[PDB]
Amino acid sequence: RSCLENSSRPTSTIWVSMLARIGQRIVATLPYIKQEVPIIIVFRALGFVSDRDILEHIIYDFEDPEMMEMVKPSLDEAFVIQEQNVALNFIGSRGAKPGVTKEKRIKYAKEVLQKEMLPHVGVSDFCETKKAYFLGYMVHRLLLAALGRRELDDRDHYGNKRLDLAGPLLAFLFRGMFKNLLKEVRIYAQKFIDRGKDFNLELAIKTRIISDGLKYSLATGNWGDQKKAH
Amino acid sequence: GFVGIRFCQECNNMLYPKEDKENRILLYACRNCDYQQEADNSCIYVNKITHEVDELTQIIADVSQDPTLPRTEDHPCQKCGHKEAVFFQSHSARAEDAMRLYYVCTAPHCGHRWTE
Amino acid sequence: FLLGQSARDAERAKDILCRLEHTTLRKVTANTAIYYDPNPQSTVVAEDQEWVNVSPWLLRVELDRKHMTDRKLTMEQIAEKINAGFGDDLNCIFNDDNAEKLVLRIRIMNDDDVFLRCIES
Amino acid sequence: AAHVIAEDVKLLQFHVATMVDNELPGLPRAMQKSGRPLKSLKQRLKGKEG
Amino acid sequence: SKTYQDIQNTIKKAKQDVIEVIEKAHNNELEPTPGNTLRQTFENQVNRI
Amino acid sequence: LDSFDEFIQMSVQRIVEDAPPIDLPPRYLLKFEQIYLSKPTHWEDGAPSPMMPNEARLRNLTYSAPLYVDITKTVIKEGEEQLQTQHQKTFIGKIPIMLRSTYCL
Amino acid sequence: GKRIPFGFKHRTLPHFIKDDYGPESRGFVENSYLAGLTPTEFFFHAMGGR
Amino acid sequence: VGLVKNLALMAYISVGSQPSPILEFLEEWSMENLEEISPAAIADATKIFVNGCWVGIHKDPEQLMNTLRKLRRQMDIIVSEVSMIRDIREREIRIYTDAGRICRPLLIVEKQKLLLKKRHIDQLKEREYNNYSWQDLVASGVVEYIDTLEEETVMLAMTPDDLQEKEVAYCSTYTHCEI
Ligand SMILES: [Zn+2]
Ligand SMILES: [Zn+2]
Repeated sequence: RSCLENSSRPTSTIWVSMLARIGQRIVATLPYIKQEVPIIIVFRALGFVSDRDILEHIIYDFEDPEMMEMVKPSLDEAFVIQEQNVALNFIGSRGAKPGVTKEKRIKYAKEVLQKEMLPHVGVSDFCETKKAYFLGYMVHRLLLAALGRRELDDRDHYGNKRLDLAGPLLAFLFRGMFKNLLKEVRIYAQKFIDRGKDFNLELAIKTRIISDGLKYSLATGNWGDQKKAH
Repeated sequence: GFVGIRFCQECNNMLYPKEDKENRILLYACRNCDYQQEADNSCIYVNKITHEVDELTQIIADVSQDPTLPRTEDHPCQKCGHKEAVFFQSHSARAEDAMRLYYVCTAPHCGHRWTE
Repeated sequence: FLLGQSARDAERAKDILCRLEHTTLRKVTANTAIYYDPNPQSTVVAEDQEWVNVSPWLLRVELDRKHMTDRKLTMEQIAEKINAGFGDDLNCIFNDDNAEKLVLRIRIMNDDDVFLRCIES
Repeated sequence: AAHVIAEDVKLLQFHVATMVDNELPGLPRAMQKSGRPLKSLKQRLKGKEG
Repeated sequence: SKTYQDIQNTIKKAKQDVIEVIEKAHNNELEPTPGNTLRQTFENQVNRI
Repeated sequence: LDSFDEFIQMSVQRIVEDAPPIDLPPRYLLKFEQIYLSKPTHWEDGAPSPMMPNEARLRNLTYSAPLYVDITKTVIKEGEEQLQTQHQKTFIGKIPIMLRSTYCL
Repeated sequence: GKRIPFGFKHRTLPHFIKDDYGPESRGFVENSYLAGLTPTEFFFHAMGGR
Repeated sequence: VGLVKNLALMAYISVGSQPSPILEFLEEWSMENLEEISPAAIADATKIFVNGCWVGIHKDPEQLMNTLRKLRRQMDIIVSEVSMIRDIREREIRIYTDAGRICRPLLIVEKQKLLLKKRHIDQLKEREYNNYSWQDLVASGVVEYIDTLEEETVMLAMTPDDLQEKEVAYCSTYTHCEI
C-alpha cells in the first residue's frame, strides 16, 4: 500500500503475485489497469530493454542459481516485447479508459507508471531508476518467500499497523472539504467571466463547506460527505 | 549442481539452449540477437525434488551481533578457537523436520559457522 | 477394516496401506537432470549400465531409496508404468537393484528441447 | 418524437421496477433526495422484520 | 507446606524433563514417531510431560 | 492533544499550500497561502466574545474557531495588465477545536 | 490447541530469547492463583482466556 | 470482542515528523545513493529504508545503528519518536518517522547495568521544587521510546536487579529493561 504523504491522491497498492501452477510466472497488478501484466513487461516499460539489467535489479547475487531458474519462466514469457514502446502499448492497452489511438494508449501507460503505481518512491519526471529498484525489491522479496528463505508476513503483528488519531482523521476530511470549495469557486468564476463581467470571490467562497462538513461528520460519525454517508 | 542463466554477449539477453543438428552439439543462441556460443555443461535443467538445502550457505556471519540470540561457551570455534558462539535453529520456513542447531563464532573477523 | 490374516500382523497390514495410499513419482524421486547427451553410449556421466543396454536428450532421474522401499517398489514396475502411461514414444533404461544410485533414463524417439520438461512435469 | 419515447419508457421501466425491487444488481438504487435508498415492496417483506 | 514442597519438586522435575527432550532434539536423537514429523513428535513429548 | 495540535499547526497549512492554483477568454491565477486561526468566538445583534466551553455546552453551540487564509488573485488578459488583487484573511470556514488543546481558551 | 505461538520473530515475548521451547517460554503457567502469576504468564494466561 | 481495544498506561502514539534531517544526515555519512550505485554492490551491503523508501546502501551497519542510536539518545537530529530497526539476518535498516506508530518507554541497559542511577532518582524526587522532569530523563539518555517493530530486536529484562544479576546465564545481553 504505497502512499506519499497525505496527498490529495490516496493510497495505491501494487501486487507482485506469483501464479500457482512451465510454471512459476510472476505477474503484477498495477493500479488503474484492469488485467494484470507480467513483470518483465513492466521493467521494459520503465525502460530497461536488456535482460541482464532487469535482472540486476531483481537478483543481487548472480551467483546463486537457485533464484535464477525461478525467474526464467517469466523471462521467457515476455520475449515478444523488447523495446520500451511496444511495452507501453501492452500496459496502455488495458486501462479503464483505453485510448482509441495508440498514442493515447502510450500516454496512458506512461502516466500510470509515473503517478499511480509506487508514488512514495517518487512521482517526478525521472524516477524510473528508483521505481525500478523498489519494484525489483518487491519481486525479490516475493522470490524469497517462495524459495522458502524467509517467513511470510503476519497480518496481525502490530508493527504492521498504524493508528489514525484525531489528526489524520481530520486531515482526511479537510482535504475533501478543501477540494469542494475549489470546485465552488471554480463554477463561480465561470458563471461570471462568461458574462464578460468580472468575478468576485467573497461571494464565491462558500463557507458552509468546511464549517458544515466538519460539523457534520463529527456529529453523526460518518467519515465522509452527507451525500454518500451510507 | 545447477545451470545458471548465461546472458548474451551482444544484446545482453538470455541465451537459450539449442542442439546443433549438424555437428551434434549443444549451443546457446539468442532470440533478439544472432549469437551462438558453444556450451560446456551439457546439462540443461536440473531439479532437486528433495530440495536438499545446506543451511550453512545461508547463514551470514553478521548474526553474531544479535543481542537476542542465545550464546554458549561449550562449543568453541574451529578456525579461531573462541569460546563464545551463538546458536539458532534453521530459522527457515520449509524446515522439513529438523530442530538442528547452527553455531557462529562470536568473534569479529571470524564468522566461522558450523553444525553439530 | 482389514479382513483375514492382515488384520493381526502389522507387517501384512502395512502393504495394504501401501496398496491404498497415493504414490506418484514425486514422492520417490530426488533429482531430475535433463541433459543433451547425444551419443547414448557417450553418456556425459559415469554410468556403465547403458553400455550394457546398447534422440540426444535424456532425463536422468535419480530416485530415492528410503522412499522407494518404504513403499516397496521395484524399478520394473516403474519402468512398466513409465511406458504404459506414455506408450511406445519413449524408452526407459532403468538401473539395477544392486547399485547405490537409483537412476532412470528416458529418451524420446520416433520445440524438442522443452518437451522432456513438458513430460517430466 | 419516436425516439424520445424510448428514453421515456426506459425511465418508466426503471421506476416501476424499483418500486417493487429496490436492490437490482448493476442498477442505480432509487434514492430519496436526502440521499437514502427507498424501501420497495420487496423489502417490506424480504428478510427478518419483513 | 509439605504439599508445597511436593508440588515444587514435581514441577522442577517436569521442567527438567522437558530440557532433556530439547537436548535430544537439538542433537538429532529424538526420532520421529511413525505418523508425525519431528516438530510434532517433539511437541507431543513436551505436552505429555 | 498532540495529534490535534499537529493537525492544526502543520497539516492545515499543508493541505492548503499544495492545492493547485485555479485558472479559467483570458484567465486568472487565484493563489492561496498563509493561513491563520483565531480563538473560538461567538458573535464574531451581537458582539464577538469568546465562548467558553461550558457556555458552548449549555447553549448547544459548537466550540469552533474561524479560519482565515490570504488569497492573491491574479487575473491576467490581453495587453499584459495583471493585478494581484490580494484578499487578506478571507474567511474559509469554522474549524472545531478540541478541548484543552493549544488553541482552546 | 497448540502452545503459545511465536508472535514476535521466533519468540513469544521480547523477554525470552530466540528459539526457546521450554515450558516457561511457551505458556506453561506454573504458579497457582493463590501465589499469583508472573508478568509474562499473566499475559499468556490472558491470550488463552481470550 | 477483541476488535475494540484500549491503550496500555504508558503507550504513546507517535505523531509524526519529517524525514529530512535523517535523509540529510545519512547522506553525509558513508552512505551510497541509490542512483549512483553499481548493481553489483548490493550483495554484501545493507539496504537502508527511510519510511518505506529504499534510499541508499551502506557497507557498515554496526556504525549506523550505533550512531543513529547515540543520536536519538541526545535528542538532536533524530527526534525521540523515530525508530531504527536493524534486521541482521536480512541486510536491512529500516527507519520510520511517520505517524501512528504506537511506542512505549523502556529503561536502557548498557552492559548489565541500567543507566538510571541514583542521581536521577534524587533529582526527580526534587522536581516540582525546581524544574526537573521526565524530559530530562529522555534527553539525558536514560529511557527510550521503543516501539513494536523495533521491540522485536530488543532483549528485554523484566525487573532490573533480578534479571540482570548473575546465575547460570539466561542471556547476559539485555538491551532494555522495563519500568
Ligand atoms: Zn543476443
Ligand atoms: Zn571463531
